[PDB]
Amino acid sequence: VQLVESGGGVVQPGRSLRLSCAASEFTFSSFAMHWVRQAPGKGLEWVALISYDGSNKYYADSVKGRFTISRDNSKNTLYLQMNSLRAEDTAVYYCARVSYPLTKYYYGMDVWGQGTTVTVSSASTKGPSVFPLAPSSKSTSGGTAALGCLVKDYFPEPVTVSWNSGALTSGVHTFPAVLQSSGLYSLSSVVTVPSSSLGTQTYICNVNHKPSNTKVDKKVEPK
Amino acid sequence: VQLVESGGGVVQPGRSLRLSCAASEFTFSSFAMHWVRQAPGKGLEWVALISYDGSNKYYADSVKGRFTISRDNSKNTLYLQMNSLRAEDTAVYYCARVSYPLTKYYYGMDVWGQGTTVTVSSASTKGPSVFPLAPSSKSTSGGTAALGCLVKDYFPEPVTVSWNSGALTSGVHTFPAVLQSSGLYSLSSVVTVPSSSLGTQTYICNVNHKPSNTKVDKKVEPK
Amino acid sequence: VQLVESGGGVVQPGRSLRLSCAASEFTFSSFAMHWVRQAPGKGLEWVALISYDGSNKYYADSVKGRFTISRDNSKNTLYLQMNSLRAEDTAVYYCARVSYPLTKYYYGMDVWGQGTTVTVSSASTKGPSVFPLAPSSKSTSGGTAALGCLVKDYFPEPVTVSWNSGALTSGVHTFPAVLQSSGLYSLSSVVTVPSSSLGTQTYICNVNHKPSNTKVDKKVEPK
Amino acid sequence: EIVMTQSPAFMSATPGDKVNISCKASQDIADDMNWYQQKPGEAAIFIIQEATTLVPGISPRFSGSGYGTDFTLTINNIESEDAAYYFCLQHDNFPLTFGGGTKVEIKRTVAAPSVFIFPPSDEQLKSGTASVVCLLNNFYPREAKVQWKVDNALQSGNSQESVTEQDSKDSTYSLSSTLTLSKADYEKHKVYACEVTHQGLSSPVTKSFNR
Amino acid sequence: EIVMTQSPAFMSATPGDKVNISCKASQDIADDMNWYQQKPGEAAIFIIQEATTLVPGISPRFSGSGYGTDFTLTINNIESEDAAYYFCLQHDNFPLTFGGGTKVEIKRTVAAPSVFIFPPSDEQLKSGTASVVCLLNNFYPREAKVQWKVDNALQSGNSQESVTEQDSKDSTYSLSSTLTLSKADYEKHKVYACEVTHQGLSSPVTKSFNR
Amino acid sequence: EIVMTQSPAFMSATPGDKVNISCKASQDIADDMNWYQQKPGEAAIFIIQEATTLVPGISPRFSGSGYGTDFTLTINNIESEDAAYYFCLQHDNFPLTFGGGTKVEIKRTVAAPSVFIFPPSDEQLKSGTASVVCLLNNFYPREAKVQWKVDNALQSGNSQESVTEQDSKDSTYSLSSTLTLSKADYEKHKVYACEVTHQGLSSPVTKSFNR
Amino acid sequence: PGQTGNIADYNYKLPDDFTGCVIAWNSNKLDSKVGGNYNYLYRLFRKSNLKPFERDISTEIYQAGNKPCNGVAGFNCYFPLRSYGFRPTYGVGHQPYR
Repeated sequence: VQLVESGGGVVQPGRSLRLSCAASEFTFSSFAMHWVRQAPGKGLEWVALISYDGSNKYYADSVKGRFTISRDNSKNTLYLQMNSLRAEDTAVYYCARVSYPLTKYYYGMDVWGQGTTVTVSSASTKGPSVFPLAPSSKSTSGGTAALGCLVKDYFPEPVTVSWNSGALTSGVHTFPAVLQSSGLYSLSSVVTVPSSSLGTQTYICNVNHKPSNTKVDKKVEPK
Repeated sequence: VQLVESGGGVVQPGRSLRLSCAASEFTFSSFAMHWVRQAPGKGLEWVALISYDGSNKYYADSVKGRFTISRDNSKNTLYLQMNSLRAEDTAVYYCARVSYPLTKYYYGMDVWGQGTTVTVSSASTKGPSVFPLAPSSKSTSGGTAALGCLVKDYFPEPVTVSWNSGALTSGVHTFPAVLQSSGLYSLSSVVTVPSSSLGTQTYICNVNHKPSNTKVDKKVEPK
Repeated sequence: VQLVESGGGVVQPGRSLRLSCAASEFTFSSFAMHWVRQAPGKGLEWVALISYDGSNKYYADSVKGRFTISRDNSKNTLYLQMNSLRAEDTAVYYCARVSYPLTKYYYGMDVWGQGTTVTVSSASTKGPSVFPLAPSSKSTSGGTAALGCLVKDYFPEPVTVSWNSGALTSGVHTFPAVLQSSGLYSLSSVVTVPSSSLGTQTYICNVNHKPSNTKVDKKVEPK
Repeated sequence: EIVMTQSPAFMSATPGDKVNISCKASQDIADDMNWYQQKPGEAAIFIIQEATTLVPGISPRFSGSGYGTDFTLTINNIESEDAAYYFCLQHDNFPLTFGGGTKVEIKRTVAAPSVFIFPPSDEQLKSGTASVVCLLNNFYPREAKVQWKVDNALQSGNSQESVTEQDSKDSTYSLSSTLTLSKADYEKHKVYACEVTHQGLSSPVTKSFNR
Repeated sequence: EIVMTQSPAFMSATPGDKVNISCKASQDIADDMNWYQQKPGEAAIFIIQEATTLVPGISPRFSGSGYGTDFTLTINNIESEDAAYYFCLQHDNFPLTFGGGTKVEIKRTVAAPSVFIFPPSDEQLKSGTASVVCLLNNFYPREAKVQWKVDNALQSGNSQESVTEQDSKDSTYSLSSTLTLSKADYEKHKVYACEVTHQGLSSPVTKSFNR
Repeated sequence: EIVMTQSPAFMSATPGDKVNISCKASQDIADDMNWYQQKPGEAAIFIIQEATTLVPGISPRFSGSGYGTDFTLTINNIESEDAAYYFCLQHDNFPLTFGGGTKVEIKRTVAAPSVFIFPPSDEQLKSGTASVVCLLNNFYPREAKVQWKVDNALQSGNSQESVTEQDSKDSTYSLSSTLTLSKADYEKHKVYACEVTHQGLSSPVTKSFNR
Repeated sequence: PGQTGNIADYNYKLPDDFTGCVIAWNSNKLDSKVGGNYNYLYRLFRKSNLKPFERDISTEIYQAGNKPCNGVAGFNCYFPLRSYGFRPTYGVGHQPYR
C-alpha cells in the first residue's frame, strides 16, 4: 500500500496547474479519496473529497469554484486541477484514502502520502553563489576548527550541499534555508574538523542546483 | 463611482488566465456589465455581457467556448476566465457598466475603466542594457546640447526612465518603445542641456525595471 | 478537390485544443467525414465519423467521452474538439472524405489530407544553439572535404537549415532530429565541399526557428 | 452584424471654427447610438446619449444630430483640451459594434526642426554591435522624411523610427531614427549620414559622421 | 464548522513519565475523532480510531479516552523514538477540521554552547557586500539570545537567525546568526560583535572582530 | 474488432520484377477492403476499391485479388516511383481497422561508405560540454554498425544514431553517430575513435582522434 | 415495419401499419451462376426517403463537383445503381434470395 504525489512546482499568480496522485497494491476503484493541504507555519486544512464512483464531489468554501477533483480508475490515478492560483495557495498538498471500502458515509482517512509543494510567486530562476568561509585563528578550540561555505541567491528552493563528494558526513550541519528581504533564499553549511588536520587534507563544497543545472565546487581557503 | 481592472500580464499560448473587475460607491448587484477589448492598432471590439442576476450571459462569436464571465455580488467583483489563449488575444481589456439599473433590455454603457494589458507570447524575461549617448561637437546648437541613454533589449515592456532622481524633467523626451526583429523592445530617452553646463553638473539615467528587479544607473559620459 | 486542416501544436497534458478541416471544390454538405490519426512509429488508427447532416456520430473506445466532432456546412468546415489530453494523444491527424454522397451506410474513404501534428508535453520553448563542425586534415578525401553545423537544443520541431541562403544545395544532407535524454531535439546538417574550394569560398548556416523567433547564422571556421 | 463607419480618421483643428464627425450605419437603427470621448491614459467619458440628448455635466459646445443611418457630432469653439479620441457606438442588436476612430489635433504655425546626431558608444563596439542615431526636435507638421546614406548609397533596412505624441504645452514634436548593424559591417564603411526633408525647412538637411 | 483546540502546542518529555495531550471541540461529536502521528520527512501514521480503539500494529503504550467534547491522548513510558507531530481530526460533519499541533522533544541535561565568529571573504568585498556570521553549537535548551553590537550600539536590522532541528544522536542543537551590510557602510565602522546569552553559561559571552 | 495483418513489413524491389503483398483478416469480410498508397510528404492515394476494381487514373500495372479472408496486392514491372507506403483498410463493421504497412525500396549494387570524423568546437568546451561525431556517406545497404572506443574500451551509453532516408537520385544513404559527454570526462580521456563494420568493406574501418 | 438500411430507405418500403405477410426463401442454385449474375441491381444513394409503398424508378448521374459532366460517370459524378455479383461459391448472407 503506497500513495505517491507529483506534479507540484512553482507557478505565477493567475495561472493553472494539475497534481496527480498514484495508488498501488490495493483496489483503487473501491475507495474514496481526500485532498488536504498544510500552509507553512499553520495547521492542516481539508480541501476536497471524491467518492469511489466519482458521482459525489465535496469542496471547501475557500477553494470553491476554482479547483476540480477527478479520478481515473483504469489508470488508478487521482487528479486535482487548480485555476487562478493566488498567494494563499502556497502549501504542501496531501493525498489520503478513506478507511472503509464501498462506503459513502464515513469520511475517515487512514493512509497518507509524503506530498508535494506548490509555490505561487513571480520571481526568476537564479543560480547559487558559493563563498568559502575561511577559518580564523579564533576558530580553533580544543584542537578542532570550523569551516564552511555560504550559499546565496538560488530562488528555487532545492539545493543539495555535500562535502568531499559525500565522504565527509561527520560533524556537518546544514541549516534550513532562510528567506531574504529581496525574496532570494540563503543558507549555510558548516563542518568542524580537527585543528591539526588543517593544511594537510582537502575539503570542498559540492553544491548542485537542479532547477538551474548549476554545478559549482569551492575549496576552503586557509588564511 | 469607480471601476478598477487587474490580473493582466504575459502568458504563453494555450494557457489560461483570469481577470477581475472591482466596482465601488454604487450598488453592484443591480447593474449589468460589459467586457470589451481593443487590439493594438485596431478599433474596439465587444466581447461579453452579463446581467445583474447572472442568468443571462452573451458572448461574441470569436470568443465562444473559451471565455467564461461570472460575478460575485457579495464581494462586488466581476470575473473573466480565458482558456486556450491564442495569438489574436493580445489587446487591452475594459470593464464597463450598463446605464440603467434593474433592466434586461437596454445594453447601453456609460462608465468605463482604466483597463489591463494581456500579452500572448512565449519569450523569456530579460533585463535592460543601458548605453549612454555621448555628446559631441555636432550635438551643440545655440549654447545647448543634447545627451541621453539608450535602453535596449528587454521582453517585459513597462520600463520607467527618469533623470537625476526625477529632478531634471525639463527638455527630456521619452520615445515609445518599438519592437525589433528579434522580438524584444527597445526605446530611447534624450534630454537637452545648455552647452555651458557640460562637464560641470551631473546627469544620470535612473532606469527602473519591475519584473526582473533591475537596478542599473548610468552617468552621461562626455568625450 | 482539396482538404486542408490546421490548428495543431504543442499543448500541456490535461488541456484542450480544436482542429479544423477545410473542404473546397466539392459539395461539402452531401458527404460524410472521417477523423483518423497515426502515432509515431505505429500504424494508423480510426478516430471518429460524422454523417452528412450531423445526426449520426461514431467514436472509438479509446477517445470516447473526450473528443467531440462537429461540422459547419455553410462555412465548409469540420471541427474536432479535444479535452483532457494525455500522453497517448501525440500523433498526426488526418481528415478524410467518404467515397459516395448522400449515403448513411457506406464508410469507404478516397480523399485524404496532408495532416497536422499534435504534441502533448510540458516543456518550455527554447532557441537553437548552432555550432560549426570545423574541417580537419582527416576530413579531406579525394579532393573533397566535409563541413557542417550542429544544432544543440530546442523543443519545437520546425527548424529550417540552409546554406548560403539556399544557393548551395549540392551534397547537403539534413539528418532527422533525434530526441535527447533531457528532452530537447537535435539534428545535424553536413555538406561536402572540394578541398581546394574550401579555403577560397564562404559558407554560412541559415537557421530560422519560427516558434521562438530565432535568427542565428554561423560561418564555417577552418582550423 | 452592423458595420459602423466613422469619418474622418484624422484631422487638424484650428483654435477656432467648428468640426463635424460623421458616423454611418449599414442598416436602420433609429436613435440607438452613443458618442464617447477618451483622452490618452484616462477612462472614456460618456458624452452623448441617443444621438440627440446632451449628457448633464458636459459643456454645451458639443452637439449631436441625425436619425436613420447618418449621424453627425459637432464641436464648436474648439479649445486646446478638446484633443482626444472620439468614437460612436451602436447598441441596437447583438453583437454590439463600435465605430472606427478619430483623433483631433490643435493646429499652429510651422516650426523648423533641429537635427542632432549620436554615434555608437564603446560598449556596443566591445559587445559586437553598432548603433547610430539621429533625432529631430521642435517641428509642428509630422511630414518629416529621414533617409540613411552610407557611401552615397541609400539603405532601407535595419533602420527604425520612433515619434512622440503631440506636446501639451506648445504643440511640438520629436522623432528619432536608429540604424543598427554588426561591428564587422560597421568597421568596413567609414561615412554615415541621415538626410531629412521637412516643409518647414527651405532645403533638406544632411547630418553626417566619419570615423 | 467545529473549531478544535489542541493543547499544549509544545512540550518537553523526560524519558519515563506519562504525557497527556488534550483535544477539545466546540460542539458535541461523540466518538468521531482520530489521532495521527507524523514524523518529519515521512507520511503520517494511523494511531487511534474513534478515540478508544487502538489501531493494530501500534505499541500498546499509546492510549486514548474521552466522549463528548474533551478527549485525551496518553503516552506512557516514552522512548527516544516518540518525538513526532501529533494531531487530532474530527470527521463528523463537513467541513472536516483538524486540530492544532504538538511537538514532543526529549529532555536531557543543559550543555554550554560553543561560539565561533566568521568574517566575510574578499569575494563579498569585491562584490560590494559584507556578511559577518557567528554560530553556536552543542546546547540543549533553545533559549539562547544573540545580539549584534557595533561601536557599543545595538543593531536591530539586517540580522537573520537560523536554528537546526533536534539532533537524533545526543539531542543537541546548532544556531547561526548572519549580519549583512554594504561595503560602503562596512568600511565606516571598525569593530563588530555578537553577544550571546544562554542559561547554560555563568556569564554572557561576547565575540568580537576588528579589521 | 477485426485484426488485419499485413506482410511483409519491409521489402526490397528489384526493378522489372513483381511484388505480392498479403493482407489477412481474423474474421470473414467479403470484398470490403481498399488498398491505399501514400508517398512521404503528401496525401494518400485511393488505389484499389473492393479488392478487385482498379480506380480510374491509376496505372494498369497494379492489380488485386482475393475473397473472404486473404487478399493480395500485385505490382508488375517495378519502376523507381513505385517506392511508397501501402496499406489495406477494411470498412465492413465498426470500428474500422487498418493494416500494418509495407515500405518498398528499389535495389541496386553495393557501395562502399566514406567515413569522416569531427571533434567538438571551442564553444562546447567553454560551455562545459563535449560532442564528437562521425558520419558515413554513400552506401546502399543500411546494415552498417558503428561502435565507440575510448582508451580501447567500448561505450554503450550517451550515443545517438541518425540515418537519412532513401535517395531518389542514385539510391544511396548517409548516417551519423554522436557522443555527448561532460567537459571533465572529455578532458580526462585523450583518445577517441569510432569503428564501422559494413558488408561492402573487406575490413572494418576505425577513425580515431587524439587531442 | 419501422426499419432502416439500404433497402428500407432507398428501395421498397413498408408502412408502419402493415397488414400482411412476408415470404422469403433461398434460391442459390437458381440465380447464382458462374462469373456472377449481373442482372440484379439496387439503388446505392438517394436525396431523401421513399414514401410508403412508393418507388423511385429512374436514374440520373448526380453531379457532386463543380464541372457539368456530360452524362458520363467519372470522378465527382456518380451513377446510382450498383449490381449484385451473385456467384455460387459465396457464403450464406451474400447468396440470392427471393
